[PDB]
Amino acid sequence: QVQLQESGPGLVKPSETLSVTCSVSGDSMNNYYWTWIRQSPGKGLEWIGYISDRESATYNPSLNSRVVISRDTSKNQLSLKLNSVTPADTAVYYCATARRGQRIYGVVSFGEFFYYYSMDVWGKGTTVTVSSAS
Amino acid sequence: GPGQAFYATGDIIGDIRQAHCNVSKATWNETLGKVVKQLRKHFGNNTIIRF
Amino acid sequence: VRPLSVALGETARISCGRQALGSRAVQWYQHRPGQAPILLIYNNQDRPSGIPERFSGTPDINFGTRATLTISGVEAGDEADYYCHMWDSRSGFSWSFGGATRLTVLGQP
Amino acid sequence: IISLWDQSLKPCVKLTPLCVTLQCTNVTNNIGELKNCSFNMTTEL
Amino acid sequence: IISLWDQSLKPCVKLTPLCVTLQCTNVTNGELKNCSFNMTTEL
Ligand SMILES: *[C@@H]1O[C@H](CO)[C@@H](O[C@@H]2O[C@H](CO)[C@@H](O[C@@H]3O[C@H](CO)[C@@H](O)[C@H](O[C@H]4O[C@H](CO)[C@@H](O)[C@H](O)[C@@H]4O)[C@@H]3O)[C@H](O)[C@H]2NC(C)=O)[C@H](O)[C@H]1NC(C)=O
Ligand SMILES: *[C@@H]1O[C@H](CO)[C@@H](O[C@@H]2O[C@H](CO)[C@@H](O)[C@H](O)[C@H]2NC(C)=O)[C@H](O)[C@H]1NC(C)=O
Ligand SMILES: *[C@@H]1O[C@H](CO)[C@@H](O[C@@H]2O[C@H](CO)[C@@H](O)[C@H](O)[C@H]2NC(C)=O)[C@H](O)[C@H]1NC(C)=O
Ligand SMILES: *[C@@H]1O[C@H](CO)[C@@H](O[C@@H]2O[C@H](CO)[C@@H](O)[C@H](O)[C@H]2NC(C)=O)[C@H](O)[C@H]1NC(C)=O
Ligand SMILES: *[C@@H]1O[C@H](CO)[C@@H](O[C@@H]2O[C@H](CO)[C@@H](O)[C@H](O)[C@H]2NC(C)=O)[C@H](O)[C@H]1NC(C)=O
Ligand SMILES: *[C@@H]1O[C@H](CO)[C@@H](O)[C@H](O)[C@H]1NC(C)=O
Ligand SMILES: *[C@@H]1O[C@H](CO)[C@@H](O)[C@H](O)[C@H]1NC(C)=O
Ligand SMILES: *[C@@H]1O[C@H](CO)[C@@H](O)[C@H](O)[C@H]1NC(C)=O
Repeated sequence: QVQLQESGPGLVKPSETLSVTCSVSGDSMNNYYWTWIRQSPGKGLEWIGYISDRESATYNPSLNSRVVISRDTSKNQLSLKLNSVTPADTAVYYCATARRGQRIYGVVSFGEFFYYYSMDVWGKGTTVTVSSAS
Repeated sequence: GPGQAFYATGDIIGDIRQAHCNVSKATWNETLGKVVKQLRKHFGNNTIIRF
Repeated sequence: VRPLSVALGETARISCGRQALGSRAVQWYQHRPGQAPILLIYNNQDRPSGIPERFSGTPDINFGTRATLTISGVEAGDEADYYCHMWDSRSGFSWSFGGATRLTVLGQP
Repeated sequence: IISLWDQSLKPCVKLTPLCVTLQCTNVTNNIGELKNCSFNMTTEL
Repeated sequence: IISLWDQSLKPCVKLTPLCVTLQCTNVTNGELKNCSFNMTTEL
């Protein structure tokens, strides 16, 4: 059971940093890849980006890269930091795996292929409110 | 123009790819062996030849 | 969003919005309202284990048919979100997951 | 062969109006050899 | 006859500039249309 526990403050004010973790258990952390996936009420699922073994966090052009994602191997958790929380950040934040799928339509010599990202196991998510309420 | 039309290129349907020529490596190697043999016979008897 | 009304039984066809510009590799998801979603069909033919046979993928013939999801004998468990995440080569990296469509089964005893 | 090729090319369509300012872009959405060129051309009229 | 017609049509005047938007109205009175249009002069 790879259960992706996530815990956040739950209360946040505009223009500050949000912190939600992604605890991994039941399976190792070097075998596969994990990412972050969110969802806003009234909108479809939104994706914070993806982090792979090389740790070069490929961020979201649709989120201005105003988000900070990382991971820690000691505590065995995936790290997501949301600095400068926008008032639109009232959303649920899941946690996702990342299968480095290979989709080749030509030859491999000429780079006539591309990688498609497959997701298999997802988390449960927590909802946060960004306002003066606390 | 009047009574004038040029055939342009339309959208390339499917993935954008490139023309490619496939030569069996074995056939090419064996034919290169035959040519290099005659080349060595033409130029001396047996000499270093780099294609 | 596209609310689809489908009678119980028989067959249902779910086609998504984005056109298959070039060869496509679609991903279909099941976002039940409230709980965590799952994946149904990937690589346009490969359906992962733990999925009922009532959902069949759409093989690619390099053209023609779009990214269609087939429902064979809908039941009470299919009231959820269908997501067409298509990796068309022409559109480059499919960073976006696309929109959302909802099926709301009618004629349900 | 030169004469035959030239003769078979004489009656076909001449492309002197193709010389024009080509406002041209790329076709590869992500990471040339395929240039989407938009330009002006004289129609029938 | 085809070849004769072709060869004699060659040296005479080509009318490629006649293709233009003919602003044409009904002649004073169909079968006859009074058209005013544009033409390139010597210059
Ligand atoms: C000459 O060049 C090389 C010499 O080794 C080699 O190229 C092959 O070209 C074909 C295309 O003509 C490639 O075909 C693809 O291979 C992948 C492999 O996973 C398939 O997935 C592709 O499937 C197609 O059809 C699917 C269903 O509609 C689509 O979803 C998909 O996008 C594709 O359109 C497709 O078959 C092939 O990979 C290469 N390389 C090899 C090793 O075969 C070939 O010998 C020659 N190529 C020619 C004659 O085009
Ligand atoms: C090259 O550019 C043209 C013009 O943008 C593309 O054709 C148009 O595409 C739009 C959609 O993006 C259509 O609404 C138009 O009807 C198309 N034609 C015209 C006359 O504008 C064309 O697809 C591009 N080619 C490639 C391969 O990128
Ligand atoms: C084709 O002809 C049109 C005629 O209008 C050109 O349009 C103008 O282009 C300039 C830039 O070159 C713009 O500043 C104008 O506003 C355009 N006018 C209109 C009404 O669109 C167009 O540029 C020409 N294209 C080419 C390739 O030369
Ligand atoms: C076709 O139209 C032309 C232009 O209106 C006519 O010629 C002109 O007729 C006016 C009188 O209506 C004269 O004052 C002009 O001098 C004429 N020529 C020019 C250069 O305008 C012409 O007669 C019309 N043909 C018919 C048969 O209707
Ligand atoms: C020949 O070319 C002239 C170029 O100006 C055309 O003149 C214009 O015609 C439109 C109607 O088609 C008028 O609204 C403009 O005011 C005209 N401009 C001027 C400066 O006169 C003329 O129409 C063309 N010939 C024909 C018969 O269409
Ligand atoms: C060329 O194509 C034919 C089939 O048309 C095939 O039998 C042959 O092996 C091909 N040759 C190479 C070198 O791929
Ligand atoms: C696109 O056009 C630019 C010039 O505007 C050119 O330098 C470039 O090579 C073209 N192709 C790509 C892949 O960017
Ligand atoms: C005017 O011209 C048109 C051209 O089609 C013709 O049909 C019509 O009979 C003419 N006269 C009138 C009175 O409209």
